[PDB]
Amino acid sequence: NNKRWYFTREQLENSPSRRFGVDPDKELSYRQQAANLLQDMGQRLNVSQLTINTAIVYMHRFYMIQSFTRFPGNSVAPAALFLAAKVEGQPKKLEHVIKVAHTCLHPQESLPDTRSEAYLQQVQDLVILESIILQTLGFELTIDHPHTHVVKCTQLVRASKDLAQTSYFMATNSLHLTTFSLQYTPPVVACVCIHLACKWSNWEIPVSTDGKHWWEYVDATVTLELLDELTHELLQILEKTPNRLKRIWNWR
Amino acid sequence: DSVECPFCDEVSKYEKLAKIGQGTFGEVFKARHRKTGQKVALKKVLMENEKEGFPITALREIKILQLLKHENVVNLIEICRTKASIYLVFDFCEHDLAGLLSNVLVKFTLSEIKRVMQMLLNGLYYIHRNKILHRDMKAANVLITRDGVLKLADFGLARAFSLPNRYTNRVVTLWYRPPELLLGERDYGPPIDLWGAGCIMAEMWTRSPIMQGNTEQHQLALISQLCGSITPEVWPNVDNYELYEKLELVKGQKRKVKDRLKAYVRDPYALDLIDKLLVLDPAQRIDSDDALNHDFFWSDPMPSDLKG
Ligand SMILES: CN(C)C(=O)c1cc2cnc(N[C@H]3CC[C@H](N)CC3)nc2n1C1CCCC1
Repeated sequence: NNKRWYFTREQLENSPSRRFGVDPDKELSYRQQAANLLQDMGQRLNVSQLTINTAIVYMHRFYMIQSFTRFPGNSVAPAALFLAAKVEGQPKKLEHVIKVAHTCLHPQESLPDTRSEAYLQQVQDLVILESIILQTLGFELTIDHPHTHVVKCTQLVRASKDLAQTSYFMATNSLHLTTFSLQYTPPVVACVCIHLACKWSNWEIPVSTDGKHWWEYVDATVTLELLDELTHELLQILEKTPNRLKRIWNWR
Repeated sequence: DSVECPFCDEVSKYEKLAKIGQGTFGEVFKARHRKTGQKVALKKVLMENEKEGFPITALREIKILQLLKHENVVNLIEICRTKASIYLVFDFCEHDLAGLLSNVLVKFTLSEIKRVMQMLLNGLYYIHRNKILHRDMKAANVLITRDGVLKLADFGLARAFSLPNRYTNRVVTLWYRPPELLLGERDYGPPIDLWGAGCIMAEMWTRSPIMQGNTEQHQLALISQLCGSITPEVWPNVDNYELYEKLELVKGQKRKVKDRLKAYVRDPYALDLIDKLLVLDPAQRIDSDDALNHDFFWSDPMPSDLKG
């Protein structure tokens, strides 16, 4: 179904992590930690933002089936990034992913010998974990990201380079900070990303000649009652993240 | 270790019946669903020397077979696990093109041959419009169901293409390989599969491949002995090729396309379409859209459903 990897607010409440004792707020912190580890490793492994975003969407869907208690975020993410890299045309070598994932999680520890018994186990553990990720996702590996719909929508509102970059910023951080990717379609999230970016930059797209708003031309199911509702949820958790809003704040 | 797996049922849900794949083309099984009896085909994802976890090529094949849902392309039901090893679950098409051609008991009428090439060109058109190259066009990869529906199969060597590309040159079997690949072209596209489509169309009347080369030089010589020598007047700007100065090939050949295939092919429109399919120049080779509009599929006898 097209309703397989999309959930309701009651579905997300009864997540598999909830059934093992993880609080609703404790689980969002676990997802945010994994995305930061995926971005940290991805920035070190020199993969595109698309690859990282695919591994994050894998992680978001992976814990809709599995629990954070049985699978820690520090273990699944290096295996999810290794899988997303191979799928997204930027394959990273297995011994390279473990190299970067080590100094990311253990900056002080030294990497064990490549011929040691412990190193050969985590090499097996990542492959085992990648196989479980594939099995968990049902081998559904194609991911649609809001970045494809943001560029297609900022072009037709004649937004400047600045506002289009801010809408792109809202997209990367919606995958880091919210479960929007588990409830709303990429065309809907892209509308939420552009709406908050416009509210942030005091940019106001006027109504077209047909009395139609700009979001109707992207997705008919998008309403202003929904846009303000989701841009409010995204903005709250953005206000909680340190140094995140400083990157898009106008100091002039 | 006994993991929760809702969206990946165990391959034990099917009951194996007989092997349909030996040696090079992996190990394939004809299977039967243990409840509905639906006939399927299972292919174990081979884990030979995969020091990089799950094979990147198995990822590419699975991703392609999930995008391509068409009446003339094989259907990926699902991907199953074991009690880790991975199986590909296909719908079972009983017959293949090569098996029917090499069987003297099987006979094709001109009307049925029109239907086979129309389903193959429609399948190639669908996969080309979906930005997918097959890169393994041959008679053994073309299957026909017991209902008479032709299916394109074996998308392992298949890759996506976009619009200076750097693609893989060691693709397609030697007997079905286009002249671009033999000359070492790494920027190729859809017409490489349409070249193999012409080698299949002629194979319908000859019951055997037409250019059975042994080496890469012997294949390029066989191509020139049938489709004329590789001339810059026939192939505008064939000059830039690395192997164009190092070819060592025949130079005074003239297109034996319609002459040598004249005995087996009786229809005038069929020979005219084969001539345009086996064109030396990729930019002048007929494509999937024009070939389906060719007068071969619109003159008597018209295409008919398959029964023999
Ligand atoms: C990559 N794979 C596994 C496929 O694309 C695929 C899906 C198939 C669905 N049904 C069949 N059935 C017959 C097997 C025996 C043959 N003589 C006639 C066809 N083969 C399929 N194949 C392969 C395996 C054999 C070569 C075609």
